[PDB]
Amino acid sequence: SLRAVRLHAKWDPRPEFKLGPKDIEGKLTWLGSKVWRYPEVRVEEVPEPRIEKPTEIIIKVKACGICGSDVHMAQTDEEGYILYPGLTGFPVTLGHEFSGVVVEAGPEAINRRTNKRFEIGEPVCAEEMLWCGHCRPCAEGFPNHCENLNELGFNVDGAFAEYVKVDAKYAWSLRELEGVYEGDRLFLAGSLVEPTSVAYNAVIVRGGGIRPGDNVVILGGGPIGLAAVAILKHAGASKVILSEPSEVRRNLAKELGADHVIDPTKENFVEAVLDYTNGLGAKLFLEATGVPQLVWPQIEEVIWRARGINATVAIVARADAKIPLTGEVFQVRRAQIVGSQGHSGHGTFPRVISLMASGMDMTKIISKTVSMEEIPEYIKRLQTDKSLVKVTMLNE
Amino acid sequence: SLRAVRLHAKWDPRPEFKLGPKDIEGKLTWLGSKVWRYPEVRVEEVPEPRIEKPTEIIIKVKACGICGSDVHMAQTDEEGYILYPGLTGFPVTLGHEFSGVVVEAGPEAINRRTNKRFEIGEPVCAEEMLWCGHCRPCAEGFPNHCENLNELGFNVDGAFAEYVKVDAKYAWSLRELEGVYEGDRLFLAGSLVEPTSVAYNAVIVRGGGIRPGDNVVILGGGPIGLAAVAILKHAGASKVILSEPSEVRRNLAKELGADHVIDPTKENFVEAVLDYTNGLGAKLFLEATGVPQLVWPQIEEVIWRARGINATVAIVARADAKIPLTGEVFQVRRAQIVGSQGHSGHGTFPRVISLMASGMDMTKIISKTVSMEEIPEYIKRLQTDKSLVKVTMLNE
Amino acid sequence: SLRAVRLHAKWDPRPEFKLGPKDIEGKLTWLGSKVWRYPEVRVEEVPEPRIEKPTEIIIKVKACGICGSDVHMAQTDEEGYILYPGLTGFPVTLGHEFSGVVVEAGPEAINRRTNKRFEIGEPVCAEEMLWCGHCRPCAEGFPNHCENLNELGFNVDGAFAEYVKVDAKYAWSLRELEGVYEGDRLFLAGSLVEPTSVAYNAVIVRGGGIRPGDNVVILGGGPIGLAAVAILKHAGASKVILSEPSEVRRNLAKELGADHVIDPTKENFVEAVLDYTNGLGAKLFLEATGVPQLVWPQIEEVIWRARGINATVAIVARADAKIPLTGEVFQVRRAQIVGSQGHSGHGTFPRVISLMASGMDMTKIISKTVSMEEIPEYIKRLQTDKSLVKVTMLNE
Amino acid sequence: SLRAVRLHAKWDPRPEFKLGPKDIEGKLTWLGSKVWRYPEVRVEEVPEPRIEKPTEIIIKVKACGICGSDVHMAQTDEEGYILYPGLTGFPVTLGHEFSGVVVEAGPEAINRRTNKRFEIGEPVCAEEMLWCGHCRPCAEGFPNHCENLNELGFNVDGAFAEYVKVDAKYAWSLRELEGVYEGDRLFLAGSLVEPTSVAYNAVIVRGGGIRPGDNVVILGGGPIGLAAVAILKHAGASKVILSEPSEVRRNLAKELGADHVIDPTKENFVEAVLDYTNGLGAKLFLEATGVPQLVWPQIEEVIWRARGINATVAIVARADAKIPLTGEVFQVRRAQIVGSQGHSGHGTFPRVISLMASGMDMTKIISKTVSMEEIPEYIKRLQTDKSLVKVTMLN
Ligand SMILES: [Cl-]
Ligand SMILES: [Cl-]
Ligand SMILES: [Cl-]
Ligand SMILES: [Cl-]
Repeated sequence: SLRAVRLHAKWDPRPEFKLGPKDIEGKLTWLGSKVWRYPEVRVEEVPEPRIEKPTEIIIKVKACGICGSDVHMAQTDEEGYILYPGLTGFPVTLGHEFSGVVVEAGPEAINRRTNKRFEIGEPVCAEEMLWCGHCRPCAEGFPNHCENLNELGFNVDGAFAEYVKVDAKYAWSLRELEGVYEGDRLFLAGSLVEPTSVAYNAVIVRGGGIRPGDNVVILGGGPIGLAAVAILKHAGASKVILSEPSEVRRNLAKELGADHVIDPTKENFVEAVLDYTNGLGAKLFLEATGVPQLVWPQIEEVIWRARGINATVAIVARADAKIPLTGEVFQVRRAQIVGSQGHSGHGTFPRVISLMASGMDMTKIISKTVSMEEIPEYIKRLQTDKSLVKVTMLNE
Repeated sequence: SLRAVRLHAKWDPRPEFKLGPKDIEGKLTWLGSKVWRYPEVRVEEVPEPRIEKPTEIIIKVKACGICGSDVHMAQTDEEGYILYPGLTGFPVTLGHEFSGVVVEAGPEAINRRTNKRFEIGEPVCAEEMLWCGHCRPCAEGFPNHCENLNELGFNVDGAFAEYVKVDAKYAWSLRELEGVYEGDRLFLAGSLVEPTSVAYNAVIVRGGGIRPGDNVVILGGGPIGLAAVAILKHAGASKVILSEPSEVRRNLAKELGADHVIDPTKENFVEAVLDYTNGLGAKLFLEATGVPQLVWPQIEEVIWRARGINATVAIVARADAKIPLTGEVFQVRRAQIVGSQGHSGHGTFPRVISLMASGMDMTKIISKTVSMEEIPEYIKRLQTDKSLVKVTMLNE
Repeated sequence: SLRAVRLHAKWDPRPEFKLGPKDIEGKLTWLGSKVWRYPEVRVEEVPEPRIEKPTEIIIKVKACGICGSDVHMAQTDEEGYILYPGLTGFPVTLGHEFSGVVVEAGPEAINRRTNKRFEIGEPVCAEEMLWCGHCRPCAEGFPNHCENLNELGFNVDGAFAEYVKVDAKYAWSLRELEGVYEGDRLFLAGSLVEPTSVAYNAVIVRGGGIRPGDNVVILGGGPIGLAAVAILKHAGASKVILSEPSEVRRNLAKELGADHVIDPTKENFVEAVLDYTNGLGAKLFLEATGVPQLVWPQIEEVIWRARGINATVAIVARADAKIPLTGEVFQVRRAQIVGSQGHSGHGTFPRVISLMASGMDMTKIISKTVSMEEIPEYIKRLQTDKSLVKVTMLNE
Repeated sequence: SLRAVRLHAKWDPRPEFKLGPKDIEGKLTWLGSKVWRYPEVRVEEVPEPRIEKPTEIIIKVKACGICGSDVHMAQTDEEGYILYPGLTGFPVTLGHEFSGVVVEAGPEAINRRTNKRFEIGEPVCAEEMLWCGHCRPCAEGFPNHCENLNELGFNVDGAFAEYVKVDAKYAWSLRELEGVYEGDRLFLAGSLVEPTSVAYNAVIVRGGGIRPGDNVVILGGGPIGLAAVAILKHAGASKVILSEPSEVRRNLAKELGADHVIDPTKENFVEAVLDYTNGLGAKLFLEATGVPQLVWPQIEEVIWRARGINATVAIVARADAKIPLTGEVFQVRRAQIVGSQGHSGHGTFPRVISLMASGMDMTKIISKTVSMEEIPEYIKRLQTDKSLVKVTMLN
């Protein structure tokens, strides 16, 4: 009587593949696209989750967003290999951008909000990055770089399901959203915390944030770029400029508070940015396109010509191609480059929840809510349908 | 014949006064209240100001705010000594929270906006702290701690006048406000940059700012406290709480975006702060009351009982009394105390200006605009009339 | 049969005491000195340690330092109450400054050095703050402020024993000391990591550290002050100045790299600090006396009169009395005050270990090594014998 | 009659050169190597310097080091153009790494040591970046990015001379070295403050410094790389590793505190770095080779494979070639890249001076001291003679 969206695939590695040190033959690899072949995504029966450890909770799922990584796990190259390049342990229940209600909690399952055992009925979201808590990075406070990481919806059953079990240490209360987001809207808001927290980690934690009055430039208007728009407007950016080919995304960015939006295929990016900032340029650039080798010369030209100094370029999207870095630009303009990944640690989750509670409405980016049954359809449709910004499962 | 509001007093020191290392007999002291007696303040004739160095500009003053410092220079204790404790060189033209248009400029009088000589007609405000730019603190980037400081409206003629001369290096363009603040409102906003920058230096630079989603508590709802409300809400504070006995001030705080206001004479500050923040407390406390010895226990008790950690207390008001500091509170809650002084350096002035341009309207705090002729009267009135938040000279 | 040094006391609270929210009647309090009476320390037989969770290890103790807190747990006021004011769960095996060798490890007991299960024979030291890993402060990377804290040698059986059981996540490898420190000296050095890490957390992590060339002033030459001398010299402090009335501690400070030592009882602290620093003062002051209310005026006078700015006062010692803080001093000299506690997180332990491995030898401070049997005697003797800087249990 | 080492060159631009917005035809350009041609360096007679501003001082030069910049200003490509690519106003007296004694000071010429007028006899060094103090970068505390810069020994007469004149605000006392550095050595140490401060800015200010116990890796063992070695050893680095093809420089690095040296042409840099750090790698990498495009893939490999995280790569050498940056490496290892230039601001000069006073002896890197007359010869010789690490004029 229980059902979830699951991905099955054939372990059939490419000839260059050698089993990685943390890979498990036939079951788990750190290099998905080298190994897993002919992915199939279907709704299927699953056994009931059960509390195995005293710190575990079982959440009844209300909403779950489809990530671009979900699309890439289910999509193939010409040879039938998945596009998704990273950690994958199939078969798995997909979905990691979620919220729901706690329906069961082991005796040691603590809610950080109360520092007491999780109570039935608590609305929660959870982290996708399942950090171990004991390794050297975790012990220094850097869980996004855990040496023993697992990933919800990648190799641990996720949340395109009726129920999902996770350790309490990954769950965060949505109680603050109550009476700000009525009914289902609370859970929609909750399901956007993970991708907003990716953006938050990138611009606030790794980026170093801004002083109010600073300008920022975001490249890429997907979910992460869009969350950056809202976050940095809320952080007090005087000008928030987003560069993005897609019109629906540029329009969304305006709803989220972008002061200017650029279509880089029809406008000169460099000139628009300099004009918009009166030659000052920006304190922070967020590279969220995934084509940094293509946008990098433009970013450098702004940094070079701008009168502002101390610019940070935060790289959050994944790409393979090399970046054409001109050392001199960063020397002469007192600028720097940081990489970002993940959404865990640093109190990022709770601050994003508080920020949502205090008015920051990300639910605007949800193009469509759908039933669990329609999720396989939309996962496939997102391979080509550029009009869809964010599709969210909603259990009604 | 030009006129300005000038203050005169007698050099007649208290018995404890010994001439300071940088004091000049009869003319200048760093210990104003120990020295200056029976102050008189009036509109009087002044000679034309003039370019005397190639770096100088002359500004036709459009607006100048009365600071509590001006009130304290003209108010005496029961023995006739001025209340203002710091650097004072009388007689002087008063006024240092001001804006106007440039009407003359030396050949080396550079506008930072263009890196070119100031244009006649350029709307500007200026810093009150006249840093030297060559001492060790200045050379390290800390001009609020200049070893050879002079102060506009304290020992150098100021801006309650028709015209004021200042070095171009102190002046900042208000061009960004054009077509956002129309007419006199541009100069009213310009005149609020200095006090707003004192707040900004205290909460962003010294206090270290906040991450969006943090809570903040401001104690004292004078101009500095009110600026801090607006600045920290603009920086994305989830809850901004202001504590101030005065109702007019609390209501203005709401208008500037404070989420909760506390009258500490009628309500329990500690319980209200804890109840408003759901037991989390705040990342930042601004002590802007000047009675730190009275509010310190309440601050400490919040920090102690609050579950939030890493709280910073920023001390911006000048008080003479010992603060009853409990070390253990700061050790156990991982908290710290920073002092703050002034408004110069760190690109505060230009950020405050861009922030106002982007929507942060501080002009809401202006209780009254008056003519130059009325300024002595209002400086007197402000000794007792606590309903007036900010009174501003407006040259029409 | 195994033996250990255990403290027994009577649950007999002062009239003012009310049971704390986390206290357990008859067993555990957060307020030791308000509750525990007539303490007695004895070597007694103990049950064999057991791996009960798969993450635990058992360590054969080689060395354990007597802390001042150990002395204070077994010392009483006139009415028989213990002097130690903090968390205490009696009876308990004392000892928390220790090293030894792994003799057993559970299946999931991971050594951070290798990211593999601990090997039998691995030399280790361990943290005393037993942080939970899951509360909000832990999840934000601040484990010294853990909401569910236990404490080794306070309410969890400690290391004045032949064997001690701890979770693997508190243990740190001493491999790097092999061939630098021969035989027992390796374990002696290991036993000093905890107090050295308290100093390290106080001056590097909380204090913010220094830039090479900065001056530092340390008040108090107990083991914490002595570690700070060593750390801050290794950190590139141009001048390290220690103030301590005990001659033996001043000579130890010189041995650890202090450039100047001050006997405050026979010398003028303020003038001596100002003379030695050529009027510059210091970037960092470490208050490690426990009498911050006696030394504060002198610290404030140096900060005030010094030409340097941006001084930090870090408070590490526990004191009860209020500090007479003059806000103005901190405002005018751009100075700050941070509290510090604990030694966990931030990678402090392993960096302290690497530092020792590269030449920083703290074993110079060990006055005497003694057998387990002699420990109760020395805990008593340390109440009055000030010649003993550090006394360490050595098992052979 | 006074003399100084001066460089004369011809204004004769490359065809692709257009006069820059701040250039002065025949006199000053921001692009030296696009304009100046057939440089000649000679000792010649100069007028006596004169206090022209109340804030100026006049310094009797005691020591001046030759910078790689002086070499590239007097070195040419095959078509006769200077190798130096930046701001140059010729003719000029060369030399900008100097110390000496104040012999005349204007009425407003304040010594930061005293906050009073400089007095005759004060040993000083001075900054080379003549920052304006008033532009927005200067106003914000960032004078290495001054919008109105002048440069001593580039377009303002420098210190390969018996005397040099500078604004008091660029000058820093060497009082603290008295008693520690005996005789001429005080002035040798002073002359090394500017290049040492370049390294300090790069590793402490821009690089963010380190926590004691951290490891560091320096690539390039020129004067900047070698100062970084001493600075970071003094900062408490548990392992200081320097990679450098030159044997003389590797040997100097060990004298300066390096725990390990690597010859990358005869050893595997990646494997050596991981071995010496027991797989943990480094907190900070200083790219001071000027060939970042050749060493970069090796840095990325150490960072990728090391178990340490939060690594910073600080790029201080000037190069032209693009860097093959792999973004994924910095994302997955939580690492970052910072650029650095200059030596001004942030209290770096006075800290470097205090550091030298407390025991950091940079004077070891001086290969040879020469008289003013031999400077032009050594400026030429340094084009080819790689065994000379640092050559210093001693008056
Ligand atoms: Cl992290
Ligand atoms: Cl400052
Ligand atoms: Cl902590
Ligand atoms: Cl700079």
